[PDB]
Amino acid sequence: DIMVPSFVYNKLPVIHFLQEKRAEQKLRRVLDETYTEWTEELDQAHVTDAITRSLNI
Amino acid sequence: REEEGLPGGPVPRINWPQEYSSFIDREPVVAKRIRYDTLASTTLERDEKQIES
Repeated sequence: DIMVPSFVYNKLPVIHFLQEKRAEQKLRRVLDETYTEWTEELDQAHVTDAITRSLNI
Repeated sequence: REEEGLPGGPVPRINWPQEYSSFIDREPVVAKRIRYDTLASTTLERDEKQIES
């Protein structure tokens, strides 16, 4: 009725602070894993060159 | 250009009357004319519906 309740009350602020940091840590890691991915596609000039060769030019 | 009617393919900026005088032998000049006249008579275009698909 008295003792355990008081010590639970004492624990609340630190646990709240640590869990807020843990949540921020998760969000930070989520952002850090994001990285714009640029793709490379076959240049059309080689297509235009193969087109020309096929013509027997 | 297609609406106007000009050749679809690129055309170089050449003056073949000068090239004939420059070169001694006609064979390379005639070959160049054949290549460019064939190039200017072809449409270097592909279907960018099928390509995108």
